[PDB]
Amino acid sequence: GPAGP
Amino acid sequence: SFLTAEDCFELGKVAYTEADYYHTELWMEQALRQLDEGEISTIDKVSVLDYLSYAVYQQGDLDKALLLTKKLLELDPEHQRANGNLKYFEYIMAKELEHHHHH
Ligand SMILES: [Mg+2]
Repeated sequence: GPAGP
Repeated sequence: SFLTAEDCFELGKVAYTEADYYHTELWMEQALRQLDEGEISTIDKVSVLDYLSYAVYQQGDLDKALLLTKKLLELDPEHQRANGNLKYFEYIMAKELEHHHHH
């Protein structure tokens, strides 16, 4: 899971 | 016409909030290009890269998302989400390499 803003 | 880097960033954020990752990448890349050519602006490259990396990941372009994450970390080594993203991408890459070395 890559997190974004 | 002429949009400022901040204009592009704001448009990028509208696209991002609509889950339009195609237009997020276009606007954010334009903002980054204008910053890289030395436009004076209150937006920072790190926030632009944060949205851009996420948008590119959504598009399935993992190599580009990794590159953008590394670029972000060069500018802000302590960024929490980018550090998390990097460890994820490195895990995936380590898995792929492990696979190649057994086959
Ligand atoms: Mg793309």
